[PDB]
Amino acid sequence: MSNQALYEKLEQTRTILSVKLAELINMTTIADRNDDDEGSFAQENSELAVATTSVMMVNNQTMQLIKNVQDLLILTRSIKEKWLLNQIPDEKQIEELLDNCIETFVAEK
Amino acid sequence: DDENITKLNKEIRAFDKLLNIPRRELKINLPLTEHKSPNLSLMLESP
Amino acid sequence: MVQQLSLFGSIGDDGYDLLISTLTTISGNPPLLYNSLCTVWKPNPSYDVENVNSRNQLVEPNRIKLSKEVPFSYLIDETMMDKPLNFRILKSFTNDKIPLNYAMTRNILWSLQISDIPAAGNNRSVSMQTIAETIILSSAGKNSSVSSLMNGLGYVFEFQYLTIGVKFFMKHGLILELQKIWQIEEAGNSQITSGGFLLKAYINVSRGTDIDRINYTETALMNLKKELQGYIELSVPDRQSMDSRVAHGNILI
Amino acid sequence: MQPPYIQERLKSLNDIETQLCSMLQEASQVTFIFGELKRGNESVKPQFENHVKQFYERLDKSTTQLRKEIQLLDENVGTNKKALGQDTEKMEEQLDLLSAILDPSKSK
Repeated sequence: MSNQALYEKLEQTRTILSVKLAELINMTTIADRNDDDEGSFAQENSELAVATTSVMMVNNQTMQLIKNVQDLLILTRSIKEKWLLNQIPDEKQIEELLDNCIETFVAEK
Repeated sequence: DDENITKLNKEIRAFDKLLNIPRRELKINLPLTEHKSPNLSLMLESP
Repeated sequence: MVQQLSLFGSIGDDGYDLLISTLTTISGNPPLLYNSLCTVWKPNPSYDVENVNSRNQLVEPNRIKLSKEVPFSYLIDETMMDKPLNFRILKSFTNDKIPLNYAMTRNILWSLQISDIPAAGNNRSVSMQTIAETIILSSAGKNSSVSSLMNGLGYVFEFQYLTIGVKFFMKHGLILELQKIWQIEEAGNSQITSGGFLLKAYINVSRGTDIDRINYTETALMNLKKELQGYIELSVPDRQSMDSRVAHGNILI
Repeated sequence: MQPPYIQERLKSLNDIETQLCSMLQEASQVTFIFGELKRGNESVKPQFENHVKQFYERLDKSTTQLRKEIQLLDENVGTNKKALGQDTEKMEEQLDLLSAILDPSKSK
């Protein structure tokens, strides 16, 4: 129920943050790094597969961002729909009125 | 007792003069002497 | 004589108002106020009933219930005529004190009723109880009074109590009751159902032999219980609590 | 019309998705600006910090407000009915019409 939606939005937000940081680092060091020291770990062994992995990153970040935003919007609409649907919430004068009506009909009939 | 039943009873009873059976009565007094006055009462109903 | 098929439960007064609304959302009917007064009578211990067939146990002594309706003019104090006579008045009935005291009930002294312990076995999903009922219309004579009548039969007064609550009529003859019970003595009045309402949903069957009707009644009761899942838990009470024979003393309240 | 509480609830929700749209738009501008920042002109460098900060603060408080709404759902629990009076109101209006029929001076 609502707690499950809370948790789902939680991984939604953390996934946004993580993929944001990932695309940031990927595009910033998209310029390949060559360092003589053994400490650095950046490998570009096969030339064109580097571009393939780059477009990999592009497609992944696009799909994930769009899907997460769309899911959040659908979640908001579902909440609003639940809001709309689920929230469960003289005689005497008539006497002379009918008397005049019936006498008028009797006279007119 | 409860408000709803009394409300419905009042509203339904308000229509008695229309729903009830019509009736009529006619009393005829004939002028006679010797203090002997017969009466003729005719009541008309539609059961 | 009826076979009454029943389910029980209880609620705290905090949710009371909310509960009422939900019921009207389901039944489509508004609640109706009611009250009653029950007096319990037991066989006279001064008389030795040797006729109880001890070697065969053909029968055991039992307790008789006499019920009557009492007008609200005895239950409304001087502070309450301003409000209309509807269900909301129950919200003010949380104190152990009540306008109807011992002297008025003594001045009063109907429907006569006898029952038996529910059917044995653990394959029963609803409380099935047998009830034998009759009605007293009037009386006369030099000592025309309920007390004198029941002493003539051979019974004496034991205690009494007062029920106030609301009723809901649903389809298929199902009746749902929300009650508050006040025990009454010369010492005073004490609300046993303190800070809550007792809930009871039941149906009546006229003939115990008809089994298609009984199956239908059980189906309706279990469907009603499965509708109220998550809000209130309706349960079968203890079979040994609804036993009203004189030999053993306990009272489901 | 609906009771007011639902009205400000729906207003808050509408604000929520408008904020989400603003977040997407700002993501578009930050993606745009990073391109020329990689190109090599440093003039728009100061704008980058502002855009990033506003993007993050738009991402956070929107989710916070939505969390508040879902929390409101938690305590809002417990807080044909019209048919029960529907015939009655119909009754009323019919007699009103009779009154208009009964008085010939009001039929103008």
